Amino acid sequence: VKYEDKISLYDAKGNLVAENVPLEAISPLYNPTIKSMVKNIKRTVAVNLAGIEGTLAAGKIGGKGCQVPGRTLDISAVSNAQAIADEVEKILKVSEDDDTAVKIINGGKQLAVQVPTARLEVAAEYSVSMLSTAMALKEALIKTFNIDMFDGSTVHAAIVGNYPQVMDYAGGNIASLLGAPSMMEGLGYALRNIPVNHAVATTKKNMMNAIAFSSVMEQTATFEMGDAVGSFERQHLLGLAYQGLNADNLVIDFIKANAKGTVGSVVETVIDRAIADGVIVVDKTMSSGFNMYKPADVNKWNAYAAAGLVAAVAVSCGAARAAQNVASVILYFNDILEYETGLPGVDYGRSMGTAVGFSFFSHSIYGGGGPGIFNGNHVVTRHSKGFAIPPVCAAMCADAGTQMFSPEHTSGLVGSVYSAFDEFREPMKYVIEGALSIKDQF
Amino acid sequence: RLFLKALKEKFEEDPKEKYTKFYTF
Amino acid sequence: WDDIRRTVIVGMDTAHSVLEKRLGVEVTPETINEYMHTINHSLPGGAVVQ
Amino acid sequence: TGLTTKRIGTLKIYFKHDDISMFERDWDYSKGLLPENTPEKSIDSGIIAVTNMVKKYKGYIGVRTSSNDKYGPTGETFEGTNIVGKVVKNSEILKSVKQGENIYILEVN
Amino acid sequence: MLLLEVKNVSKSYGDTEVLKNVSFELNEGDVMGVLGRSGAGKSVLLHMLRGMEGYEPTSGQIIYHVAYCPHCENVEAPSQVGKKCECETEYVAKSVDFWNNNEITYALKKKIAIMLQRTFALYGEKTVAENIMEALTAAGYEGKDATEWALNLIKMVKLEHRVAHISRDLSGGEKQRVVLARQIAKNPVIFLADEPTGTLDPKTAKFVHNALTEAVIKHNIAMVITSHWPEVIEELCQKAIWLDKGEMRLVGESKHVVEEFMKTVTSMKEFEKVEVKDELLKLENVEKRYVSVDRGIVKAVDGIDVSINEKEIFGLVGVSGAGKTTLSKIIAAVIPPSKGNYEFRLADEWVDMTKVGPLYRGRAKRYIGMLFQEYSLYPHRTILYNLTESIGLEMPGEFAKMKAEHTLVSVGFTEEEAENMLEKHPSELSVGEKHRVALAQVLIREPHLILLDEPTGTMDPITRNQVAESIQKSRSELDQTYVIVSHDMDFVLNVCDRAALVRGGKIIKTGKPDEIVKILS
Amino acid sequence: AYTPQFYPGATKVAENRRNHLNPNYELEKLREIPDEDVVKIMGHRQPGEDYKTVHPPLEEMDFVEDYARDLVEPLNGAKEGHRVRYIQFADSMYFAPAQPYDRSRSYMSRLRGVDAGTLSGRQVVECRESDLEEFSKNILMDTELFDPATSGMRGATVHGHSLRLDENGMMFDALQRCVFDEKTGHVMYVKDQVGKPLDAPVDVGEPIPEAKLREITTIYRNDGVAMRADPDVIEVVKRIHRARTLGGYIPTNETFKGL
Ligand SMILES: Nc1ncnc2c1ncn2[C@@H]1O[C@H](COP(=O)(O)OP(=O)(O)OP(=O)(O)O)[C@@H](O)[C@H]1O
Ligand SMILES: Nc1ncnc2c1ncn2[C@@H]1O[C@H](COP(=O)(O)OP(=O)(O)OP(=O)(O)O)[C@@H](O)[C@H]1O
Ligand SMILES: C[C@@H](OP(=O)(O)O)[C@H](NC(=O)/C=C\CCCCSSCCS(=O)(=O)O)C(=O)O
Ligand SMILES: [Mg+2]
Ligand SMILES: [Mg+2]
Ligand SMILES: [Zn+2]
Repeated sequence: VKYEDKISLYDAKGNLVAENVPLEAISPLYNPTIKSMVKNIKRTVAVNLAGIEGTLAAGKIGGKGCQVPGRTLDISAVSNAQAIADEVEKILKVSEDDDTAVKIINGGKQLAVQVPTARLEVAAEYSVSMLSTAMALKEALIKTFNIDMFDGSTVHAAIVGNYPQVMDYAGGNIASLLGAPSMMEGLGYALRNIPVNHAVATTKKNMMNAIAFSSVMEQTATFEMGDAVGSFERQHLLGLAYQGLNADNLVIDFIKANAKGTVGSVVETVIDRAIADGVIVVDKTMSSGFNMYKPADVNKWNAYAAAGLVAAVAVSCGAARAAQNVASVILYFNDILEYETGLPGVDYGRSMGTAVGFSFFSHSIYGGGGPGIFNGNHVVTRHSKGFAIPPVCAAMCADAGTQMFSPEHTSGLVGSVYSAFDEFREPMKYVIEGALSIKDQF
Repeated sequence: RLFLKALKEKFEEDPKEKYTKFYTF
Repeated sequence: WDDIRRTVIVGMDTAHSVLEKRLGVEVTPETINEYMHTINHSLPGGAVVQ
Repeated sequence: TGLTTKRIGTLKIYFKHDDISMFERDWDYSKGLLPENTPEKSIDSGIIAVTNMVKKYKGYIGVRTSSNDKYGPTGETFEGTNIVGKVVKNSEILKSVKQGENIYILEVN
Repeated sequence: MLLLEVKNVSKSYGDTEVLKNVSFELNEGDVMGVLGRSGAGKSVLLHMLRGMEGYEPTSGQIIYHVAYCPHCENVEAPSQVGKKCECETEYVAKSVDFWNNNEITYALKKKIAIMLQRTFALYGEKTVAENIMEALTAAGYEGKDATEWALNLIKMVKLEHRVAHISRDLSGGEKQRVVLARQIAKNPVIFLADEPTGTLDPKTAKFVHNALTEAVIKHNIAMVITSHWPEVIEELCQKAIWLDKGEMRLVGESKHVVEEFMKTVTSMKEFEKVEVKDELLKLENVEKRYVSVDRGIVKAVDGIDVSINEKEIFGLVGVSGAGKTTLSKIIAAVIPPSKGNYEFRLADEWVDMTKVGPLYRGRAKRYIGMLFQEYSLYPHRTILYNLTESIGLEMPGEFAKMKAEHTLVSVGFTEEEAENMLEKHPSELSVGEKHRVALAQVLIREPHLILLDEPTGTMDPITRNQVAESIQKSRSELDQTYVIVSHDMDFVLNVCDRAALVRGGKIIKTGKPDEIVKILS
Repeated sequence: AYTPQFYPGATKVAENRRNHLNPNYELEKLREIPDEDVVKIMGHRQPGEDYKTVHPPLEEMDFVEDYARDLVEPLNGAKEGHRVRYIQFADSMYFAPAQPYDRSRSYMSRLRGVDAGTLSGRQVVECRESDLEEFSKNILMDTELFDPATSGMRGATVHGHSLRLDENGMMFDALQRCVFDEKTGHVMYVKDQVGKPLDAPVDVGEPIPEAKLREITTIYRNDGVAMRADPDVIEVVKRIHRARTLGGYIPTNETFKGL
């Protein structure tokens, strides 16, 4: 082993699960659960059969307000939808002991197809899943209903939609959690594409599970971006453990201690816990009092501050029962902590900068959208390396239906598809179990 | 009561008298 | 080429619905005419009452 | 009260009720009446006080012949009352003076 | 079969016995009416049954006997005990003791519906159709069933004239009907209705009663209904209890209990005749139009001509949605009219209203006090603070307590009740003690013109006549003008003298309250 | 436990900032504006009528079982389901008692469930309407945090935080929400916070004397208390900057030895 850090794992109810777990047991490079979730995200595709039927019946090929007269096909995709699924599975099948899961959703109007891993082992990127599924769907639709040779282009436009001209899937009825690699903010930014609403809907509005999902995705992405390499790996591992997986029960403890409290009380409890745990010590006492504080453990202090940030977001948004407070809570939690202790905030000001981004993105006419559509693959929210997004999941879980961008409006299909997987519905519990399965190898 | 009427006449800050800038001309 | 380049079409039905329900502001043809006057003044270079 | 010019000042009775006797105010000198000497414990008897700008009736002076732990000599709470002085020697004339009558004061430091 | 028991329960609030020795039993399907005085404890008992926070029993307990799905998560009625469920496991019978015995509470609490008193449980900005649609999709039915169900429900609650109308812009009884329609569309195991009719006119009250009879009893669901309006209790249930000050005075059949109730009421006072002096208000062509690009024109007021005369109690009777609240708000210079003239006579000049400013509408608005239909207090404050500091009384803080006590007594509270209520929060009062507190808040500033929008609605005949005599005494001894919007006829006969009938934004005719009554019937 | 300091410094400005940040420090009240008057100036609802709702009460709506979400006690406005409203203030750079970032920090340290936003010439806090009115009357308007001359409750057009004061010592207002009554020496709000006129002007007290403003202000000025006179704040700011730089360079205990 190279890290002597030990953590105790707690579940979402605040009960102890295991003690003295090595810090690398939850690492994305070691945890089997994180590997499985990454693979499933890469190979899972959602198909909207009802959307295909509606687009073909009305000739609605082409995007926003586009419609081609005369290119209308009257097929019953939702009526068949077992035949189509069987044909798609047969086409995508590679071997006999092969995954190739195609499953019917909502009684025929949607398909949840899992492309086999054999087609992804010889692919340099994840885009093979959507392209293979689109090709198999086109072949299945052309063969099941005897489409004429001169309407295959119409079928393609209904399935994929403007792809050769527009290098994306805009007006199509096939979707995946990851966007096109050519449409990333930076290199390695593929995994920071799942919005907050998708994480909340997948976990069925469970605060701790949504936080765990967002944190796991963000920190795995930081490992992918080369950020968590060498001296930064420890800080990102500690951030994941303490902000997402509720290590040492810090988030639950702070929330319990500040049930009737404010952001300032959360800051006070965080500083008290850091002092009691030996994380921070007194640097010097100035002439006007104000004993300065310096971190005896820089990475552990950052992790404690991140856990306190999540707890403060939970406290404020549970007091208001609204998800519009996230930006201010993060910004002024960091501000109050910095000018209270003389210590740096979460992510050394990057969390505060991303909170300013959230503020101007969701609180004005030059604002756009709400906190539910936040993701790390945006120019506004990319600045914090997986420390500002997971609290937004808690904020949106605490919202009492006062948001236009509610999870029900924007992530119903995503929740219906990805809620079937146990590792996605309860990321916290299964990540904890996977970490427990590799405890002794360190 | 007599006391209530006494308070009414003694402590009535009539807006027109106090704020003639607004309620008058 | 200039006429095609400088054309953007924006639908105003979600904006009207958000104004009516969420924002609690009535939307009438007179209000639409007022908005059209405002946008016609402001689109080229204008700054309203400033 | 006019003690800035003469040696004897005049206080006019404005309102009276049992133990309380409130004096008239001057709505020309009651401008910078910031809370200055606010009571900390129960006000003792024979204490002259002026209500500061916190309350609606700023500048009214009053005195009561008894003691209470809640209200000042002018019917306002302690945060709205600043103690200016006390009556030292002569008493039992505040209970036998009608409304509108003038009582005369002499500073004894 | 047997649905829920209620053992010897005594709810206390710091040695203040709100309820004591309340015991009753209900089975799968039956209506029971809870009859009592104002402040007897009906709302406390209903929230007790619903399981709201802070209503936990201190002495007794209540038991819920229902079916249950030990994996698929659904409770249901105890009739479905022994029925192969849609999921796997079937319906185990569970005797769920409330406030104990968890792991069933969340699912059971989903299957109980409550009609809150004077509080509307609707989304406000989501129209009328979408509210019912959300209620259906919350639990049960499906996107055909839901659709037809919603249409037939809006038929029952008779809101087809407001389908896409934003439910926030609705009006009182309309919101109550929306709430009722939402509350049906959840297939409950029990329906707790706290004044389900509310302050609704007799026609719409009958309509709601028919909706209730068709909906709940046909599906064999138990109802606990409180009205303290005897007729509604008698016409809806078969068994009823009568509790006074938290003590069960009579338990038996509904007919005998209600008969016992009307013996302990006192007759109305019929105050002496008082002449009026001069015309005070004048409204010529007042009209209020709510124009929208998505729902058409809603002509709330359609050219109403009114004239009031100093010391007079003016009445505004009509059907729900006629435009009474809009007219009252126009009188109080709160809502400007789209068209017409409105003049107020201060002493001898007529200030042209509908023009903002202290030189104008603000002149008369100082002497205008209105008690809104959907009133509110400051729940963060005490009753004394609400009377004195929240509105700004013209007196020192020491003499404000006695003025507040005097106003509370004049409202119809006894000296002991007024003294005990001063250091209390509005959340600790009852709907009908809060209404009188709001009336006292309006009265304590002593305005010239007073508008009372439905002073009654949650008050006993005794409390209602107390309010009536308070208004009459104030008018006689303080020459206060009154404009009353109400639905209780006898109140209008005995209090008002020149009531008017409002029908779809029209004044029809004006005359004596008896003349208006015989015009109505 | 941990006894919290709140701000470095020994000058009067630092002490005032500490007082604003301290939740246990009782702000001195300097006026009495009735709750209905505050509601009228706020301009969102008519006083005496019930609060509009955005969703049913939390008891009526059904939520999934969430142990962590249920640990936090909600606000009363949330419990009933009230619309979220705002109150906005503009603070003059000439010795206003409260300043934008100071206001935001004090709000997030003292109030529950608030959304605070800071601009150079603006500061807004959003909360549920009932609780918002409660703490607007109790803390924001009646205490030393508000001066009717140098500060003003105003939405819509905000401008004058950096301009000089007028002949009465009042901050510049392009809409003239509040005017100075020379007969009584009091400031009266003739319009609500967005700009529509009020039927009856509301007395918000008289301007705080400039001598008291020098003592209760939270801004650093060359004419008043300068930051050069408070080297402790500058040292803490520089320490925060250096800690941020070292953490962004290489976040290890060895690189923080040069702190
Ligand atoms: N939280 C509380 N604390 C103390 N007393 C309370 C509380 N809630 C209600 N009460 C008291 O309990 C009594 C019954 O109140 P409740 O709301 O049940 O009345 P009710 O029978 O429904 O009458 P109403 O017709 O006035 O609505 C009243 O005296 C009320 O003041
Ligand atoms: N802001 C608004 N926008 C649009 N329509 C409205 C608005 N307020 C009220 N209405 C509608 O105008 C009509 C008149 O409402 P009003 O409150 O005057 O009725 P009412 O006779 O007092 O009703 P109730 O007896 O039910 O209290 C109703 O149909 C109501 O839905
Ligand atoms: C990414 C985008 O932010 P958005 O995604 O929130 O629109 C980003 N900034 C914007 O918000 C958009 C435009 C710039 C507007 C800033 C004007 S500064 S002057 C107004 C100050 S105030 O309105 O906040 O009071 C940009 O496009 O440059
Ligand atoms: Mg009740
Ligand atoms: Mg009405
Ligand atoms: Zn089942």
